[PDB]
Amino acid sequence: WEQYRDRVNMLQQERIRDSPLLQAAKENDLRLLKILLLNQSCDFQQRGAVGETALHVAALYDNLEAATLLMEAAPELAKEPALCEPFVGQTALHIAVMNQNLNLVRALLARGASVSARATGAAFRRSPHNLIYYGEHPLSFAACVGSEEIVRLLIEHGADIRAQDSLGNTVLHILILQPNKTFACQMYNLLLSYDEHQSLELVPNHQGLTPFKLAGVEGNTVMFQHLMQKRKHVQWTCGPLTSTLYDLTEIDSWGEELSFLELVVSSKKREARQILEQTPVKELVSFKWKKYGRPYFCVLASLYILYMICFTTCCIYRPLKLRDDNRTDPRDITILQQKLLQEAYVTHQDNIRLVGELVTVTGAVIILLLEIPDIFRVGASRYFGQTILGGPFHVIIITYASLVLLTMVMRLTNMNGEVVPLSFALVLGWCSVMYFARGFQMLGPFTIMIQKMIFGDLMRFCWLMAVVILGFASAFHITFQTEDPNNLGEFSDYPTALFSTFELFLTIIDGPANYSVDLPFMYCITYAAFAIIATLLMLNLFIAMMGDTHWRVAQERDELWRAQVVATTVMLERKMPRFLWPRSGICGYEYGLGDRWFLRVENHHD
Amino acid sequence: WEQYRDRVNMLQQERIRDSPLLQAAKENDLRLLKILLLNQSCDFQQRGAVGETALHVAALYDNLEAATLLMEAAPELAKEPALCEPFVGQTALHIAVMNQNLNLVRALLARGASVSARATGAAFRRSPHNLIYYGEHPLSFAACVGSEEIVRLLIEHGADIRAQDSLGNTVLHILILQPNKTFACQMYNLLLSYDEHQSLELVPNHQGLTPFKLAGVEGNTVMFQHLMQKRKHVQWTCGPLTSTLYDLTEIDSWGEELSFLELVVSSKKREARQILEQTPVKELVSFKWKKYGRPYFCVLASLYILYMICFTTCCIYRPLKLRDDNRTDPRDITILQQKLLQEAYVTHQDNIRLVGELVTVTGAVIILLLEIPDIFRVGASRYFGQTILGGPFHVIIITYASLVLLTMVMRLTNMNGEVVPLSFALVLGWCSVMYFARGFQMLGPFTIMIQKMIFGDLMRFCWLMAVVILGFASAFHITFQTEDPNNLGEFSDYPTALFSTFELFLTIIDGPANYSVDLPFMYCITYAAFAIIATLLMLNLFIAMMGDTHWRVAQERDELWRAQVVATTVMLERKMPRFLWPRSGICGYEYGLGDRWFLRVENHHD
Repeated sequence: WEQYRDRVNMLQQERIRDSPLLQAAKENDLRLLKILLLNQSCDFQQRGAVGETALHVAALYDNLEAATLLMEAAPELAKEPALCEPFVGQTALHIAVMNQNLNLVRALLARGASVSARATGAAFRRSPHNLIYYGEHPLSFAACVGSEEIVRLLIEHGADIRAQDSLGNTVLHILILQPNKTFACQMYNLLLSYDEHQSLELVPNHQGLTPFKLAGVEGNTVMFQHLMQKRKHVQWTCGPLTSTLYDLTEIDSWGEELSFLELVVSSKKREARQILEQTPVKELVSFKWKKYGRPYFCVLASLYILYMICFTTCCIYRPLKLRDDNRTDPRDITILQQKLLQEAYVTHQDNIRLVGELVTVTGAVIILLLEIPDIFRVGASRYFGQTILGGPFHVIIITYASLVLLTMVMRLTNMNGEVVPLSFALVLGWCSVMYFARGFQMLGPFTIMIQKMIFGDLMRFCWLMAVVILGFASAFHITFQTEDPNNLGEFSDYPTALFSTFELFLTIIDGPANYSVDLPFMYCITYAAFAIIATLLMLNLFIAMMGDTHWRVAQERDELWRAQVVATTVMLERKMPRFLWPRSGICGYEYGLGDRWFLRVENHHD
Repeated sequence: WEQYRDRVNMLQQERIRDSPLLQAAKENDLRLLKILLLNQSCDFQQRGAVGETALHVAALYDNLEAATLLMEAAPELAKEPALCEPFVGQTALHIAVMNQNLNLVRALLARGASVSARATGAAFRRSPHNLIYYGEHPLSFAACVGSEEIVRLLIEHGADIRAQDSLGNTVLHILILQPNKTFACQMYNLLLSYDEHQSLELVPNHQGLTPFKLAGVEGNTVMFQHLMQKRKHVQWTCGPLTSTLYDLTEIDSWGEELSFLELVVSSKKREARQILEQTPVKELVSFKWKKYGRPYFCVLASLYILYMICFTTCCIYRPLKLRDDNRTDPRDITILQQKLLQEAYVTHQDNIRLVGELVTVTGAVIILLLEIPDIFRVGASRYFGQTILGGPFHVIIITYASLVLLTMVMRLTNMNGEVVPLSFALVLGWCSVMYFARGFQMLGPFTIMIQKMIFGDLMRFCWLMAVVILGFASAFHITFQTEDPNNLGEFSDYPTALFSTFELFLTIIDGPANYSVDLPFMYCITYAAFAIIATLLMLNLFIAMMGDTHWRVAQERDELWRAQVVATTVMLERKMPRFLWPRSGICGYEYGLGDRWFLRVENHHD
């Protein structure tokens, strides 16, 4: 894993220093190389621990002259890769081009090594174990290290540009994946300069992503504006303001089932939610949200609110009747029970309840057919994970629909205890209305601040809170086991002691003090300790830390809501029919440009 | 102490100005020195108040010509130290080298004073009274003042480097203790340049610290990185990333009973918790914590949680029986008493309680044998002081174990009132579960946030709060001494008035308002004053004060938890057996480097 690389690197260094040829290639001592290399006793074809040649060692430590002597000693020697597990296809050309040694690449290609060497090594993988992902080809290595002249020399000697390595990446896919994008613009332009006849910008991965879509997924906004310098047309400039015409061929993506915007808004990266703020995308999703996204989202919110008002008033009236058996036990105070299904629906008002039951079952099943293909369309961690797609809202919507269908099963089969899934369904369903709060600037950042504090501060407070409740509830229950439960009914046995200590943590119920009887002194001492620790400190320390993280996380949740309205926009027009959602953008067929469906913006630059 | 130095300095200045020779050496008047010292009536061997020579006075005020004039008049004055209490061995060479007077040191060593002068004076001590700790030798003075050429002159005239003063420090120990580390790197290299055959880097103090260990203790991260430049080996570089090989001979410290990391994490200094974030230490303690520290810490947390669930369960079920005597006193609610040991264990369920009581007794004694050698291993203020080592958690763990054994003594000897050590043991034991919250990023900084508010803001609020409770409880008790206790049972006598005013401070219990009777008006007036002052202002000012403290202290508790996980890691593998904890790092014996047990890192610098 991580110590296997350490072990194989130490074996590599040990096999370098044990061999005289490999250590002499490392040390760049030319005369001792001449002494051991003029004799025929030494073996030119000699492996290291990773299967490396001594030429790989000489290219590893920037030894130009040692590489020239082992090249003139054997001209076949450059055409040999390492053949062990970390470097399955690494050649001396790859090591020579990663170090940006021009004369070594010149002499090594003069000897005639393959430029199409395809290194299927574990170190050259897109993995968290590896520090870089520079490629599996020498041209990908040359572009990712940032050298123009070595790229031109590699194109001059073979090395076709359309070379797809593992995970489907070409060199244009993998220029975007690198950081430090200052020199990557000119490298992208240089590699598009030799692309002269399908184009190279449209080849997909094994994931299926376009380099445009890979720039959208990875959040590389510098490559995104570099791609939109070449996908825009400036219509006119009139003094301080200009009008220009962007192309929505690759952003809107009509014919493709996996659109660009869905791959942007459902990425695992911390960025790519700031690429929605860029000049082609911001105006498009603003027009798409204000023209159609906000009115259909508001009428969907109103329909869901009216449906769950109907479900709530369908919960308020229930088939409840008087208990047939009288109560023979004190402390038992139930007077009504759930009546049977044979006596449930006989009146007109029970028929008005029954049609509301049919409405809420129909609503639950159309929720399930809306959501379960969305569960199966993406990953399960991809659907329930991000708050951008409303993942916690998705799982409570799924839980609410399953609890309503469980209530349907319990009603028809006449099982008692319907109040427990009805109350769970009421809480989770009315908290599912909070999903529709993202469409408003007033309610959206507030709602995701609530969910992000639920994930961050609420759990970390509730662990230590449950620690304090467990300890002080154990003390409160063992202070009154010797005492009368009829004077203080709280802390009578351990579950109500735990619940009572939980309520006195939050200062909800009153402090237990029956002043007409003699309470224990140790209850006063440990209640003073509980009041200093829990009520005085822990609640106010919770307020202090959540304000302290509120002022830090406020900007992040503002831009998170700004990405969330885009995710809400592109969640629609996939589920809704296309006669509700016309194709956004100015159509180019009416003006003779060839059905590319452009979008015009006007900006004031002076 | 501090005014004794003022007194001896004023006596020194008075004895300078009273003597004509000392004042003439101070004033640098050469001619008046020639008339006074050409005559034989004056005394060359003449003391000040601190036993100083007039040559010491001439060296004190950078008087070169006067000092050389007393050299040519009397050459024996250079070989003479001050012999009084603040300067027991200070010579003219020490004063000459602290002022960086090169020609004065040249002339004074040309006359032949000792370079091995060893000043056992109170001013040259590592003490808070003294401003600097420059040494007790002239070469330590030359190193700490930062002059290369006087160091080379002192090596040129005697003055071996291996000279240990009081506290066992050599020169390389004492370069690290100085601030302003810009010039101390080249001074360190210059003093290692003449170290050519045990090495000078390995001589300890009287405390036993290595200079590497002294840099680890003092938090001198500049000297730490300078030392790790010279104990590392760069294995290779390949383009943007390089792999290098640090040595863990002095960091891991196998054979030594006082390890480097324990001396780092258990220091009194505010820094050296930032020296754990350096390049060889961060990867080592991260591998040590993720590979072994987190799983055994999690299973220790689970074992402690299950043990104290067992202890809580043995607390809930107790040998309790009905009272033999009936209640002849109202306000008394005691219905049960704890039964005798002869009748305590006769059922099956009492045997299940008894085996769990044996489990918690053996748990308490293995807590005591784990903790009491850790109390005796370090200082008692060292063990219970820092929150890095979990000192408050250590003292509440000690108190919990002693209370459980006290409960064992009270159970066997049948003393009443077991609810007092059982309730304190339950509260302190379940709050000792918070010690295991430091192993998680979600719970650790929150837990030490709680302890830092307990030490800082809770005590400073509770002093002023207990002042308000005392005053308003005195007012509330003297507003209702003339009134009926049966209508308001609170404020009946003074302890329940104090407790009731304590609860009304925290807004836990309701405001005392019996609306069916005529309450006094002055209770309403002083309750309005109490509600404005305590409930409205003081509680919310406590919220505001810990918010204002939290935004300043959040970064400090982040790095405090980052040091705390290292202290948790190195607390383990000393207590746990070595078959649970293998030796961390890449072993050098398998690769022929001489069992130095290195550690390899790979870093991306470009």
